[PDB]
Amino acid sequence: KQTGYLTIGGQRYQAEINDLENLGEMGQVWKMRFRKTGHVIAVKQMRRSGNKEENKRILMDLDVVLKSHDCPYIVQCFGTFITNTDVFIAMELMGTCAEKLKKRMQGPIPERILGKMTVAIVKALYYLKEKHGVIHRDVKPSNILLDERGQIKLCDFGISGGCAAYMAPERIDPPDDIRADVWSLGISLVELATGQFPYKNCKTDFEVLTKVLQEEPPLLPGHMGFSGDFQSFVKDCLTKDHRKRPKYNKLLEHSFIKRYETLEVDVASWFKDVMAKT
Ligand SMILES: *Cc1ccc(-c2[nH]nc3ccccc23)cc1O
Repeated sequence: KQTGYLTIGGQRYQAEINDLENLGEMGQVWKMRFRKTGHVIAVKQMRRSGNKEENKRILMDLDVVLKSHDCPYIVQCFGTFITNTDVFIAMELMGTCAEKLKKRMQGPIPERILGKMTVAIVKALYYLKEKHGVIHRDVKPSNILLDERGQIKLCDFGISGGCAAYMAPERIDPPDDIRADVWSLGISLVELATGQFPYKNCKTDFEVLTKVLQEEPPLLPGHMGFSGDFQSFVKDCLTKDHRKRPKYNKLLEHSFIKRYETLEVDVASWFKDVMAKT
């Protein structure tokens, strides 16, 4: 409920827009450096004359983000700057998203990294539903952020209350709710674990939808050395009948989640080695 201030790492700094140097573009997102400390941050510029639809989704994503300060698996907001013509939203800068990480990798992402990712994203979605009654509705690799510090976080929620390729069967053919995001996460995990989107050779959005309904769930291959727990977690996420798909409280008890809650995985070192191979 305050503006003109940046809170980074518990410390509050009085700030204006002029205290920030524009380091280039990444709705408009800028990479920017806070001159008072050297902190490099991401800054969204919501123009007052901008699109009402985009500005609505920006204000909606910010509203959820401001509520999520006590969740370590959601990208955080440092503060805002309100001028006569713009609103600048200061977000913590992450390294990349899982989609760009897949293309730069040009291959499968290891299971040990996807386990830490599954833990963070499931706890992020569980926090959203339980603490704020929020359903994400658009879980996909481009909304999973990772940084050099090893952190994995879910990012801005324009549609928090959808991409066709990750729609659950019950969103395509509604019987007439969080479990639909469980399906999207299962599809993202298969895509990131194989390096290939599961429903291949689709030229239209509708063709993707027919494959989600007409074909069996695209589970993990049994010849990549995937652990039995990982294959079990994916198969549960990809249960086509949503009435039997597990909710978040049951997924959080899964042995796949329990292993990577306590297992030391150096996501930071693996992340910097991948990005070094540009
Ligand atoms: C490729 C890439 C790089 C950075 C980010 C990112 N870092 N912090 C963010 C806050 C809000 C939205 C996006 C952010 C994303 C991304 O895809």
